[PDB]
Amino acid sequence: LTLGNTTSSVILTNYMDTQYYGEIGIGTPPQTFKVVFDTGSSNVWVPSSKCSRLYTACVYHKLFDASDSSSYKHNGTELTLRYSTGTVSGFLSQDIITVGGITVTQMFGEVTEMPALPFMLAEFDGVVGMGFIEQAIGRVTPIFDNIISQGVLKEDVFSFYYNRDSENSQSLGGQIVLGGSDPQHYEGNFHYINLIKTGVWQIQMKGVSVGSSTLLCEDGCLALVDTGASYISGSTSSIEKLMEALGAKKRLFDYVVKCNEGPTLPDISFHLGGKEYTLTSADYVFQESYSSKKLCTLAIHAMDIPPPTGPTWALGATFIRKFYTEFDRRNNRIGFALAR
Ligand SMILES: CC[C@H](C[C@H](O)[C@@H](N)CN1CC(=O)N(c2ccccc2Cl)CC1(C)C)C(=O)N[C@@H]1[C@@H]2C[C@@H]3C[C@H]1C[C@@](O)(C3)C2
Ligand SMILES: *[C@@H]1O[C@H](CO)[C@@H](O)[C@H](O)[C@H]1NC(C)=O
Repeated sequence: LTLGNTTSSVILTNYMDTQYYGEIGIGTPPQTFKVVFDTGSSNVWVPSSKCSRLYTACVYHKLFDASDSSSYKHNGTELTLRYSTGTVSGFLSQDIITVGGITVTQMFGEVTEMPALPFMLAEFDGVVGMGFIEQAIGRVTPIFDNIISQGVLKEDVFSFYYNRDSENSQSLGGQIVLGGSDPQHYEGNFHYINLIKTGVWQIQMKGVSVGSSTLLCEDGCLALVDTGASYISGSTSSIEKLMEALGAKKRLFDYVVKCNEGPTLPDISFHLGGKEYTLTSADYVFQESYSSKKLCTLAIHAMDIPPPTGPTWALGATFIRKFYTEFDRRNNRIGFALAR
């Protein structure tokens, strides 16, 4: 592990509080793609020009076309990524990738099979996996590992800032710092929690409290910190119980309350390491109206994450929006600080 003197940032756009994505270029000359930087996974991929146009999701996204890149290097090994919420499939290629002004030779999936659900609902084209190599499919070095190798970054860490969605363009949607954190976007001190184990961005959670009565995760539980998840999530059975405590109605994909009931909802607290992380209802209610005649969705969802990573809660965009997040690969921990 060699360290340098550099920090790089990636400017993110915020689509509807649910997808935070930045721009990368692949190939010579660069082909640009909108991508999510996803700590829940470790593979890079973008849709391929070899994706059959019978996948409509391929009709509606940018396609990487190897035949137009002079730095491409073929490989071709089959690759399937089976996330908890959908799957993609294709084959591995290598090309040069530009991210935050850093150029790195990276092996990545060209995706030729991309389901309309969920992918038709993606504003982004691809994914940049930010997790450990232990979780990379095909044993492919993740992009951050390859950048670390160049010995240019000041610290073996990266940090996420997710903004609250603005209508006004001079609000940046968010920011990733590779090799550091950005003190403009947090205040107070970081508090850290150790990873249970290297290989996964998952920490122990000591309790989940709702208001001043209800207690979940009473004996302890897992918290995956997932920058590529829209929401905070829990196991179906946990969320069943959290939602009971809030007076919420279950639908197929989400929970809702009558919009007028939203601001009366208690705080929700997450006990991580030394500290309680508290969200008020404004942090977890999509308060689109104050009417009793309208439903408001909640940014806390049920999700069963498979083993071995699950069963687990996941702290996604709903959480990061309040808490500036640092991922420390040197010391295998995660730090949180109040975002600003
Ligand atoms: C362990 C949880 C982890 C979660 C996952 O990284 C998601 N956060 C990714 N998101 C899903 C999603 O649904 N997105 C989405 C959001 C809004 C609209 C449309 C879309 Cl497609 C965006 C992305 C970034 C693709 C995972 O399954 N990881 C899987 C990876 C890594 C490792 C653990 C799991 C099984 C593996 O075989 C090994 C592959
Ligand atoms: C793809 O990459 C792996 C990684 O070392 C390699 O062993 C394999 O032979 C490659 N396949 C081809 C056809 O280039």
